[PDB]
Amino acid sequence: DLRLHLLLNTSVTCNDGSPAGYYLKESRGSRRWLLFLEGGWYCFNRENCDSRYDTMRRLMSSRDWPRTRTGTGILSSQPEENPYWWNANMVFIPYCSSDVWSGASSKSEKNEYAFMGALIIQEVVRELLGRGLSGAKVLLLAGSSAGGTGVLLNVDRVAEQLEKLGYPAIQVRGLADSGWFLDNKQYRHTDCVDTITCAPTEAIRRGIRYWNGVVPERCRRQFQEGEEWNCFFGYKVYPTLRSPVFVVQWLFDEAQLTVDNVHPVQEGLRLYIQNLGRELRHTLKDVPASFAPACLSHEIIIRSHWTDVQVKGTSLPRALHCWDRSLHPLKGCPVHLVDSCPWPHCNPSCPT
Ligand SMILES: c1cc2c(cc1CNC[C@H]1CCCO1)OCO2
Ligand SMILES: c1cc2c(cc1CNC[C@H]1CCCO1)OCO2
Ligand SMILES: *[C@@H]1O[C@H](CO)[C@@H](O)[C@H](O)[C@H]1NC(C)=O
Repeated sequence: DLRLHLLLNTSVTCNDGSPAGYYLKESRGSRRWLLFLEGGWYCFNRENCDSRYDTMRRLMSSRDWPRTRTGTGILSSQPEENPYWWNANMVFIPYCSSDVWSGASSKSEKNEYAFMGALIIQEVVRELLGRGLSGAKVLLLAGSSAGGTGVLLNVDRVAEQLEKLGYPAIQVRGLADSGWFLDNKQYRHTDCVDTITCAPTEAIRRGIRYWNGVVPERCRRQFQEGEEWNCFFGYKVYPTLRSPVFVVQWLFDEAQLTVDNVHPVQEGLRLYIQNLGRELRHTLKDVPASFAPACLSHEIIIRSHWTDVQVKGTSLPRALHCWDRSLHPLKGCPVHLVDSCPWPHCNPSCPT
């Protein structure tokens, strides 16, 4: 069980002004720290945030959070469930900012909601340094779905923060799960007039203005004012990052298919699905630490059965261990694992 701590800095809040927080399980014999970012879509204007507050309120408020959470998958402390990092210090950061972890804006006379995702991460890191993170050797910032995109937006800022605070020896790394999306041609098209018809490029462009969203500085300098939405797409922001980042992405991600307006498959949709797999594989060709199986799924690293899927005979926990060794090619210990077969579930280890 990981135990809830609400932030001591009361100015760093969830959407409705309640304090943000983190769940922690310490491992006093370890200098490894895992900080995991929760996912769960986003909201980008007053009307769709109001709807989210009625039926997805745990993603906008700490008012109803439980005192404890059980660690699962990569957050499990049992080697049977977590062969990779079972002895690490474990941190789960709830997603209560609805901003893909990018926002830096308080609730005020002109803002009904606070969007503070980028500042929540910074304050969690700060308060953990007084609870043992000062003695760390490695801090892995991990996350799933919107939290995986959050890793890409924030990992270099965590590295800069620790350097400026006087801890240049802590090695900061990223693990982005199911947060590597394509701004591709959709299978059917709708102009952006409301929540469900607005493609991610248009929704994120509006969201950044609504959230006062923040992107990594080198990527911001490339795309410049008005074009910061480009940095929410992994294949565009990843080449600007300095920290080591491992990319986990299903080739036929269900959330990608949803935003592509895809749900007996005839030729047009067969060609569309096969081309998506090819394009995703192409964007990962020069990513040296990656795990990309040919399955229709979404998220993996905090699932209890995350040990089951394999690419070319190698599991995800093994690939992460091989990554650790490479950051001290390795015989029998690969770090780049991308399926080549062209249809969902052509890999027999795909989750059922
Ligand atoms: C009031 C103002 C709001 C809001 C929601 C509220 C309702 N009260 C929420 C409090 C009770 C428990 C912790 O926060 O959403 C944005 O502005
Ligand atoms: C998240 C973050 C993104 C993104 C796309 C997503 C996916 N969320 C939208 C889906 C969730 C469930 C139904 O619509 O584009 C780049 O940043
Ligand atoms: C609390 O957080 C805000 C927002 O980042 C920051 O400006 C302020 O300095 C923080 N206060 C303390 C005491 O850390």
